[PDB]
Amino acid sequence: SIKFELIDVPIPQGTNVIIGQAHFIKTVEDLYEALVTSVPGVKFGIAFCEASGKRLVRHEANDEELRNLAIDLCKKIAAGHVFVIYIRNAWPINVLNAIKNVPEVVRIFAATANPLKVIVAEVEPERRGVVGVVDGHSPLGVETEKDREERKKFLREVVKYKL
Amino acid sequence: IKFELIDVPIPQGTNVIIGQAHFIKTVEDLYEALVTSVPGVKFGIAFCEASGKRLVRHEANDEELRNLAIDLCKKIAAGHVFVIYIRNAWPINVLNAIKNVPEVVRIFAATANPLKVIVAEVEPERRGVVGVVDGHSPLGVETEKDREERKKFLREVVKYKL
Amino acid sequence: SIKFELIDVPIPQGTNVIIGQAHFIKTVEDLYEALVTSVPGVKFGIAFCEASGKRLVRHEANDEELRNLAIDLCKKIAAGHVFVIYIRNAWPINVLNAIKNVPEVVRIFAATANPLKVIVAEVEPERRGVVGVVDGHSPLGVETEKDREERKKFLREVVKYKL
Amino acid sequence: IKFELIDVPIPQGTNVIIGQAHFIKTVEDLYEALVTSVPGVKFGIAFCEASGKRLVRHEANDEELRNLAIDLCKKIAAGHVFVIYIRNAWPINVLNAIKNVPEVVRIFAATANPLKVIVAEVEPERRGVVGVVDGHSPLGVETEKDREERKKFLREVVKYKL
Amino acid sequence: SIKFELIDVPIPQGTNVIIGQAHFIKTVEDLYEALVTSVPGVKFGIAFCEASGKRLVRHEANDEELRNLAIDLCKKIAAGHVFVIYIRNAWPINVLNAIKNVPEVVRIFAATANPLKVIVAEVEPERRGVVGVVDGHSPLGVETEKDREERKKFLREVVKYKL
Amino acid sequence: SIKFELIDVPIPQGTNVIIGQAHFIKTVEDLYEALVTSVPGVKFGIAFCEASGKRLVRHEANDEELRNLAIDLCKKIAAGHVFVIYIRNAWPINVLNAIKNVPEVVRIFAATANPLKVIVAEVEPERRGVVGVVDGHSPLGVETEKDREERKKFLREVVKYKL
Ligand SMILES: Nc1ncnc2c1ncn2[C@@H]1O[C@H](COP(=O)(O)O)[C@@H](O)[C@H]1O
Ligand SMILES: Nc1ncnc2c1ncn2[C@@H]1O[C@H](COP(=O)(O)O)[C@@H](O)[C@H]1O
Ligand SMILES: Nc1ncnc2c1ncn2[C@@H]1O[C@H](COP(=O)(O)O)[C@@H](O)[C@H]1O
Ligand SMILES: Nc1ncnc2c1ncn2[C@@H]1O[C@H](COP(=O)(O)O)[C@@H](O)[C@H]1O
Ligand SMILES: Nc1ncnc2c1ncn2[C@@H]1O[C@H](COP(=O)(O)O)[C@@H](O)[C@H]1O
Ligand SMILES: Nc1ncnc2c1ncn2[C@@H]1O[C@H](COP(=O)(O)O)[C@@H](O)[C@H]1O
Repeated sequence: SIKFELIDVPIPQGTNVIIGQAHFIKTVEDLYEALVTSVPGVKFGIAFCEASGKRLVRHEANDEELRNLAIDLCKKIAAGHVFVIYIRNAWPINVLNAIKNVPEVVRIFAATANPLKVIVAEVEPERRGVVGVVDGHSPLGVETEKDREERKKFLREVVKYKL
Repeated sequence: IKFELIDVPIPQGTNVIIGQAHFIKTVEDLYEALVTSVPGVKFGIAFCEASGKRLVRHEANDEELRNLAIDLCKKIAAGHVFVIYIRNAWPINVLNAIKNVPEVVRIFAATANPLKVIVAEVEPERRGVVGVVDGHSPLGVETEKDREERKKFLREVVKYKL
Repeated sequence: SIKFELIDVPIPQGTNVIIGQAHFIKTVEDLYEALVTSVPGVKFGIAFCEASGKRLVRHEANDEELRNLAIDLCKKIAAGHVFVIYIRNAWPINVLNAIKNVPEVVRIFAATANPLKVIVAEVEPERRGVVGVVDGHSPLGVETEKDREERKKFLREVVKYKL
Repeated sequence: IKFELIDVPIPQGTNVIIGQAHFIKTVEDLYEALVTSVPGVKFGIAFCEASGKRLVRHEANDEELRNLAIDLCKKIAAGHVFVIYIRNAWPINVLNAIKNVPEVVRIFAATANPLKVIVAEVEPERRGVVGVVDGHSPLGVETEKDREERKKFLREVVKYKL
Repeated sequence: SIKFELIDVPIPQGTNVIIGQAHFIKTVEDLYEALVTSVPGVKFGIAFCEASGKRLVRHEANDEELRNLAIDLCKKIAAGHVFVIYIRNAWPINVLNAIKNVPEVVRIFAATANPLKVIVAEVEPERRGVVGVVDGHSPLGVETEKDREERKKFLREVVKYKL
Repeated sequence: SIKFELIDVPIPQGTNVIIGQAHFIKTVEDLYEALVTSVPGVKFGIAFCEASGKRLVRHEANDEELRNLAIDLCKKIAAGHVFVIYIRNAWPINVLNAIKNVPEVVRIFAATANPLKVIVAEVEPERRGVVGVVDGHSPLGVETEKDREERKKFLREVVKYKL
């Protein structure tokens, strides 16, 4: 029938993870390029589950810890055509549109540094796919106007992403 | 793992857009995407902050739509989900702008059809969207006559095609 | 309550399939145009599940084989606002970014020529949605340096997509 | 090489967008870009076919704007130039859609300011656009007070920013 | 002061030319990739005027005639950071959005198979820039409604780009 | 009638400049955001020639040197709706696609760190437009196979933008 499995995603402090689905072996080189040409100091590991042929986890990196995190999560999800990116010295918003526009990339499941689970379906031996993710925690309530003011201030005075 | 079905209310004249993003700036960037797309668009946006205070963050120029968006976020109750309700605009008027907001990771639905969201709860307070049910299944396959009728609809009625 | 079903996706040799979610009847015409204006000589079929009103599988094609493959998969998936595209004489990378930018298109579940299953949830009679896909097979191992050299060679000497 | 200046009329309530494209499908694709961007947009589009019959090709849902666009194409008289006049929409509502039309190669201007097009004629019937003059040169540099005033304009008046 | 020069662009039957401006040496590889990954049968030459360093016309191609056309036009325009693409077996609409989205690419001056001139300004020795182009001929008149019907028919029955 | 002027563009070592055309006052804020959200630690100045009303050079920056460079160039070009961006700690390729997709931006004339001139037409007092630019220098020759190997090596071993 269908077996659901939960995969916990380790996210060390200072990293962000991006998980998606693509196709074709060139994914690995195109994602390498999207990352290194987006932010000069970026440190990353990228791994991609080739789904046919030799069926290898394909990987590039300029940081060995991040390479191994990416590889290990691909091994655990173990679903054809999934890719995993771990990054330091850059935020997902710095690279996401580049990633969306890689022609091999078909969808992105998560971009986050929160506690994160991946929900995987195994339908037959060695046939697995991503069902969804659980990105952080459910809401505790609704923000107030003063909470709104606070987050506006955060964006303007702290991270300076807005004026 | 438990699955839950969330019914999505869609008042006449509105459309809903449901997706997933990350980072608090989501709500400001989605506000701008909408307001700069269509003059006179009316909307409510709500976004599930998934860490820290874990507050539903919201922007709107219509209070009915604000509160619909907030309600649905609370019902779905999945981290980093956003909901947009719109009036005086169609999803096609705004969707490419939304896709290109850097915080936005994925869109699950854009529609006015009867709609359900399928949510997985894996543990208390840890939920995610596993799909949507957008309207109903097919009743059959269109004929050449049906084709001619939808071609005329797009050219004579809504005038989106020549 | 919720029933999960598995739909097998036929893929004749020489074809690729792209499956996604959209909305609005204009989907069919816009995807037609996206395909035909991308690659001279592309052969395709496109079907879309209109999810209200007449609830007809809507379709366009320049190849009858591919039309019927697209229509048949839509009948089997049977989920509102899902679209299916079968292509010959073009690869998904040749058309995907065009498809992504169609304003009706909201998400793409798969683009592939691998063995492929679609996981569909039926929540009540006539109410179905796509939960995920199973694209090819789980990984057999992790790429070695030697395997990386072979992948690089393939991209440079065989398909000539990299220099 | 001779240079000519073409004055561009801009009626109150309109904006003009001038660029360069190629291939007859330009006009249909620009029509669709506009009509699917903003409900109730009013427009005229004209495009200079630069071979074959060399006819100005045009689409519109407003006759005043159609004819303005046609007139300007004739005055510029440069192969593969297009002109769009719009009402009930702003250029920012439609420009990204226009940029992404595959026939469109470049955009010279989007504005309601007084505007001139600079055209080079190299030989009879062989002309091209060499630039535009969009409004007037700067009178000075804004102060912090001026800054605060434009920030308030964008947040309190047009509400494009928070 | 400023010297204006007119460069005539040869366009052999069955080719199209794309002329633009970019920056950075990676332009040449990224444009190669944009072209070869857009249309399977595409034949092309691409040349780019490196504007500093060794200041070479940089080039890639899978067709030697087109390579030489591209190189020769770069030599004649002789303006820093200009690029030239000649293509067969594909139309500009098949590749243009990919080209626009190459991060090195800053503008496109022309995409056409019409009689074409490039207007170049030389301001000082070996300092040249593109002022504009003359793409085909000035209009002879305004199309009628029946002319409109004819071009609609062309798009629907002949090239089949619209329905 | 028409006077042509040549504006020299100062480019301190470590900076790049991007010059373009936009419209509407929101240009300044949207370009600010495009820059700051692209690369952590980017330093920039952005100036824009408001072309009606008060006709003020509008500006935003996180670095006073770069602000004044941007403002000064706008004063010298002195053409309505032109924008200038100077950046440190980021390359144009890191930000260009974001800039291209700002809805106010209509065209980009240059992105470079080379010697650069802007050609401005003055058609009457206070009425100026950008005609073109002269980005670096004319080519000295055509790339040999040996030169191509060196270019490839540079991209793979030095800047690591290609594999
Ligand atoms: N300054 C920032 N810039 C860009 N993205 C951020 C920033 N801070 C947090 N994020 C992203 O937004 C998510 C939620 O924010 P946080 O409140 O830090 O848990 C993080 O997991 C990051 O993926
Ligand atoms: N005129 C229109 N323009 C754009 N989108 C539309 C229009 N009419 C319907 N839609 C969208 O397409 C979906 C299906 O349409 P309907 O067949 O009218 O139920 C709706 O729920 C809307 O999201
Ligand atoms: N030469 C190619 N160009 C583009 N896409 C390809 C190519 N070869 C394979 N693919 C795609 O990548 C997927 C996996 O490749 P394969 O290893 O050939 O089974 C296929 O299912 C195709 O969708
Ligand atoms: N069937 C076509 N598909 C795509 N582009 C075309 C086609 N025919 C012509 N073009 C382009 O449109 C331009 C003008 O068309 P023509 O009427 O063939 O001179 C040509 O120079 C080509 O660049
Ligand atoms: N509210 C607005 N929304 C979008 N664009 C605008 C708006 N107001 C003015 N513009 C554009 O910006 C240009 C400069 O504005 P103004 O200062 O009002 O002359 C105009 O010619 C319009 O093209
Ligand atoms: N490492 C790099 N990454 C990105 N862009 C660069 C890099 N090096 C040079 N550039 C850009 O390409 C242009 C020409 O390069 P150069 O050969 O270094 O003078 C410069 O003016 C920069 O704008």
